[PDB]
Amino acid sequence: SALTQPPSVSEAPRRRVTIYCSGSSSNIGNNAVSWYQQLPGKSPKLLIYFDDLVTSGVSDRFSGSKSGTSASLAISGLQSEDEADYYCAAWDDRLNGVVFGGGTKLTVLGQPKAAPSVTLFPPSSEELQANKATLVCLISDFYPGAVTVAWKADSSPVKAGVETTTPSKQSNNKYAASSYLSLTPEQWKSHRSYSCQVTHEGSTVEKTVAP
Amino acid sequence: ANSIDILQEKEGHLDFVIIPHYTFLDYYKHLSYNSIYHKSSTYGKYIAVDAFIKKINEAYDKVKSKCNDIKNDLIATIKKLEHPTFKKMMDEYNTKKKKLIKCIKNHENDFNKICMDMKNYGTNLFEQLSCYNNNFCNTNGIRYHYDEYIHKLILSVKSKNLNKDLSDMTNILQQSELLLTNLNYIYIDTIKFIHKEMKHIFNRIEYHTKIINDKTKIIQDKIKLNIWRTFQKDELLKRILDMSNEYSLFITSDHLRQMLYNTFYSKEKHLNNIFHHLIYVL
Amino acid sequence: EVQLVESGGGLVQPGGSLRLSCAASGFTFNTYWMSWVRQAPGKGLEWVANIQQDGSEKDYLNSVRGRFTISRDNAKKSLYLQMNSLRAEDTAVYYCARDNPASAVAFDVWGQGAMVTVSSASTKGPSVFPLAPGGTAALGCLVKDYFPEPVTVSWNSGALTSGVHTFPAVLQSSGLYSLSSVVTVPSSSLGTQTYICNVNHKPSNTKVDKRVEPK
Repeated sequence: SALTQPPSVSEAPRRRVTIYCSGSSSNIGNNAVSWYQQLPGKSPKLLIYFDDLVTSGVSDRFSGSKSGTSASLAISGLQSEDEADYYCAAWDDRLNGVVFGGGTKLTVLGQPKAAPSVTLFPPSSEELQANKATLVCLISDFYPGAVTVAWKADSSPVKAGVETTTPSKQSNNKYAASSYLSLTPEQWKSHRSYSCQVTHEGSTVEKTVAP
Repeated sequence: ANSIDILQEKEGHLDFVIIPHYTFLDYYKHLSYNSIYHKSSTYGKYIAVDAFIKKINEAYDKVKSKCNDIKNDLIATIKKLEHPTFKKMMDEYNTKKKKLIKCIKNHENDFNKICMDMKNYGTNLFEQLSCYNNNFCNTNGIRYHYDEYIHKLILSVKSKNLNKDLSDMTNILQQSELLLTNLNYIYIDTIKFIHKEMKHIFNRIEYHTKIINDKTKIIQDKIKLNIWRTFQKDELLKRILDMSNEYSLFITSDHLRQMLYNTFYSKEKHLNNIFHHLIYVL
Repeated sequence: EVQLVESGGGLVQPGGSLRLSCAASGFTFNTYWMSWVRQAPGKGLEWVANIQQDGSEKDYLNSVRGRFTISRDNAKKSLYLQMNSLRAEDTAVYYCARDNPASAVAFDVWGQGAMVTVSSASTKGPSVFPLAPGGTAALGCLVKDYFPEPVTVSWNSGALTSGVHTFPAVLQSSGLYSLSSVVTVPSSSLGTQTYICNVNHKPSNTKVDKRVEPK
């Protein structure tokens, strides 16, 4: 991308963060730089424009600056609520179009560890009545955004039919993920207990279901 | 090209003003300031308002700078014409002046874009104006904005004798003309040109002086009717828009008048110098 | 107050055509430049097009010139993007935006976004199945094997509207999607409200309302 941003930046709360936007004389050097915040699952919003103007309604902790071919966004008195993706943009005279930066993910440090909330569902009345069967393991509110998922069938490891999502940022700064195990309705009836095992920060939360 | 004024306030310098844009930009500055001074809690917004207007002005000037190459070509032609073949030199002056005006008109869209931004920002501020009760909105914004932004300009104008400045210019034009006629050449054709230039500038000064005088009286009478009183919201917005119209019309002619006055006297030095050269050196 | 609402998204075949619309409200649409910005899933923002107040000036991203046309209708307060000769790289959420200040090229107002998918694969409606249940037992619906995204599931025709968890869908090794939406029922012990899941897959014109727990 014509504008270069750090992929990630991080800082503890109450402190000041900087996010650079490196461009060229055809874009940043000659044009007005805009800055945007995009919260997880939300549309972007404008923070800064005309290089250093703060859009009305935006907190005064957000500031902008530009000099030469590089621009920068500052966030002071950091809050975990500021965790989002930040983009810079500006017109480019050589391309006759807007060039966007690649974005920067902001990570606020010192967030307390949070254990996953796990819920395991067995195959439904329908689906079973419709010659199908799937196990749903819903995982939510784990702060360290990493989890390992294991599936068991009467304590025996399940190595086939498992599809797990990548963790996803919630509005509350924690993470969510889901794991699915597909089986034939004969397979669900042939076992006594099915287990979804979610490992997070060396600790394992377990949930079990029975036909 | 009918609403474009050209200024040459100092030797070797030239600028231009698209009169309706200056008025347009100025109008939305008064509207913005009136919108933030209506409530005491929005006073502090002035920093943001000043900073936005400054950005708009730089954006407008950057569009103007696109015609700098054509502009400096005209400037160097004026230097040659005013520092003594005349038909060829004057024909190159008219064509270069024509390129300047075509360059300005070829950026109207860029100019209008920046003007629409100022209008939208001012209107957005205007739309947020609120009252304790719409049957008796306060007029503190009108009073404060006038006292702090306008009154100094009205007093600066009243402290001048604009009509006497015109008589002084007319007398300079008449006496210099009578000089040419009782004379006795490259020095003559030159003096006739700068005199014709100073005459057009004078008519422009006279145009703006009349405006300033009318608006000076209009403003002072209208402001009295719009402060230390309340109005229904519809009427308040109407009076704010009316004041901002009067203010911008006053400020445009006042601004142009001063720049034209400087241009006139910058040219007079060339006139006077070429006269002193035709007499004491030749 | 100020609002921009997109419509016209869906699944298109490569080389096909699709038209996006944007209804504006709460401001004088005729006095602003308007824009389109897109974001491919999990990717960054990429500008698409700008259009002047009266439509006399239009600017486009290099890669969409000749194929896309931005247009407006100020009487209807509507913005348009006629997308022709669609390519797989055009797959993204398309945001309608207001460009103000236009001299700053700033997108100061954004819509909710319209999903556009350019694929040779065909639309598949989902098999929506209900999910059976600290004193707050939870449950929801299972939206199985659909294509493409998105799928919307509300609990408005139900309740607990604010306190739901709709999980992001999984992309299976079949190319199909599956998601689940659960709500942490606050009164859960043999006591509940008339909660219903409102799943509707628009590209497949599926509108299944599943009242998983009438109680």
